[PDB]
Amino acid sequence: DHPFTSAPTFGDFGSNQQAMPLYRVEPVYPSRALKRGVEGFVTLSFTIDTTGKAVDINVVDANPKRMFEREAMQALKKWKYQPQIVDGKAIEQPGQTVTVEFKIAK
Repeated sequence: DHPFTSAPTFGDFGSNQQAMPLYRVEPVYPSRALKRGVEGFVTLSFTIDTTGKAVDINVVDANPKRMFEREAMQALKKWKYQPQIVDGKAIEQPGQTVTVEFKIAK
């Protein structure tokens, strides 16, 4: 592919087993919290309906204070999941949780 002239910034990775959509492979990083300096985390417990619908958005734990929790919350919602059962990520899971550490840019 020959997209518009651009390049990546930093490196990212996700070892933890969480439910990731097909439009947002990762949570939307904030602007202020990014320049802050703290590296909290985002833990949201939601259920993926068999029809590929992410609902019951309920946070269990996150940053030490209003930082990346907002974006993480709104993200899980705005996110879009498709009902496609494939080796690794399937559907129908009333107990799906996504926990990822937020590291400030270098």
